[PDB]
Amino acid sequence: SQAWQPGVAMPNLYKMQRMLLEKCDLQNYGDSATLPKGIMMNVAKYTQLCQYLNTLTLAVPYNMRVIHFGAGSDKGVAPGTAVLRQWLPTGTLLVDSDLNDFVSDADSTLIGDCATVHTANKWDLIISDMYDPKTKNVTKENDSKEGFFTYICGFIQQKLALGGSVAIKITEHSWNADLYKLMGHFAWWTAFVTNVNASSSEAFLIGCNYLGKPREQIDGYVMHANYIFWRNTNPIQLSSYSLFDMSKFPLKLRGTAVMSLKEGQINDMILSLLSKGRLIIRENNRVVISSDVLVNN
Amino acid sequence: AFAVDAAKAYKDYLASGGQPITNCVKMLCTHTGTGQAITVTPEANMDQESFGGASCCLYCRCHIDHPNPKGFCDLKGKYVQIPTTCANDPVGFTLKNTVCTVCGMWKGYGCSCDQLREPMLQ
Ligand SMILES: Nc1ncnc2c1ncn2[C@@H]1O[C@H](CSCC[C@H](N)C(=O)O)[C@@H](O)[C@H]1O
Ligand code: NA
Ligand SMILES: [Zn+2]
Ligand SMILES: [Zn+2]
Repeated sequence: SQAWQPGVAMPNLYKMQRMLLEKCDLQNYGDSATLPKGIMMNVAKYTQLCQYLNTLTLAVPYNMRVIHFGAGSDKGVAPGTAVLRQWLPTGTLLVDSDLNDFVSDADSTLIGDCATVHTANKWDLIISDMYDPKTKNVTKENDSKEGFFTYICGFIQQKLALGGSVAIKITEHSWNADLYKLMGHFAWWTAFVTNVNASSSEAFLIGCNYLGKPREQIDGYVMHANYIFWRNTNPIQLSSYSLFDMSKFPLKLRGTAVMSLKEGQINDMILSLLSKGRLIIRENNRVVISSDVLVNN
Repeated sequence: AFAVDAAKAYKDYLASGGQPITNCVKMLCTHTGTGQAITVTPEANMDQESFGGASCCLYCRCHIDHPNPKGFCDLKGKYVQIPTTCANDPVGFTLKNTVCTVCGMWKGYGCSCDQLREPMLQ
């Protein structure tokens, strides 16, 4: 039934439970979806993520600004970035970044730790596929991780335009309590599992329409335990079916209004427009980005 | 005057029997597109495969300057349509082929600007 969907979003009732953390043990762990001929797993994964994002109230202004973290692959190319550029309207600005060098279709690419990335502007959409290789090779008590996740939390709170959205990749071991707490700063949020990678604990934490303040207090340690409980009790069938119908794939250019309102002008009417994906609040100054360079002999 | 010629070096490498550059990013699409060579979005028809442009550019992939004063790339940030019979070597195809400046189709693989004037159709 869910097999023809691009994936499965965590039902809302899980967000209201208080589950104890334990191992994520997937029943469909030893399966694989039928990937279309010559299609890389990451092209399939991002295609399903974008197919799901099309069903949400994303703000899509003219001159949209998108930043993609963890865009490089061991292949030296950017499969996810190519899918995002295919999905996003033609006039959308796309910047990507990764610790390792790679060739990209993005307007600009920054190489180095995301912690070295700076920008004077606000963004309308943040996509992260960052994952630390040590998380895999080294297993230990499953506590909140504080490497690139601390940067992402700070980037959301200072560089995301109100009304903007995020899609941050997490796994059983690659997660952060502060990031779950920030999901409460969006009009709505969920954990989305792509059907092509349902055999993995991977999921995208999606924050839809940033409000700049908490609409709900979320305990990150409890919410990750709730996420694992959902993955352990509701098996997701591996499926690549949604990849064969790309007729309605492009993100519709809504032409969402962009206004440079002050923090004292954010009333209940504004929060209501932000919550419907009908408003983006940020200045529209020249987009400037940079990557710090450590200098030493 | 010395100048590295990566284009002829890749052609000679293929002529010898060298494996073509891999990991060109193939995109999912309807295969009901215009069939033009380089487009802002995948435009493959039933006889083509669409790929992310930067991954099919010899200069982008080898991390070397582009052969033109401005150092501009015609593939990066766009999608390149490659005939299915040549999709095993997209970098080689973009090198050895030219886009018609009139119809936007590849010369010898879509461009019909040189065919006879079809007895006019009502
Ligand atoms: N602190 C950090 N800053 C930047 N990139 C990081 C990072 N920690 C991990 N990464 C990157 O996260 C990536 C995870 S794999 C990403 C795959 C890519 N999205 C695709 O489309 O195929 C790796 O390339 C790794 O270098
Ligand atoms: Na597009
Ligand atoms: Zn190039
Ligand atoms: Zn022509």
